[PDB]
Amino acid sequence: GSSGSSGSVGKPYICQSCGKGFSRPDHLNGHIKQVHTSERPHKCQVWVSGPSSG
Ligand SMILES: [Zn+2]
Repeated sequence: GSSGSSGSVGKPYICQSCGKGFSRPDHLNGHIKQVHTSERPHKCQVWVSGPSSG
């Protein structure tokens, strides 16, 4: 029951976001920065802000 365990013969650079595929590094990048591009929240400019953590 494998029916898998294979890739694509041509475009090795496969997007690690959706699964797309490209031939060049820059080409794929644009897609990840043109389609996947988005904004995400970050820490308060520090590892721990509260009383303690770890
Ligand atoms: Zn993608």
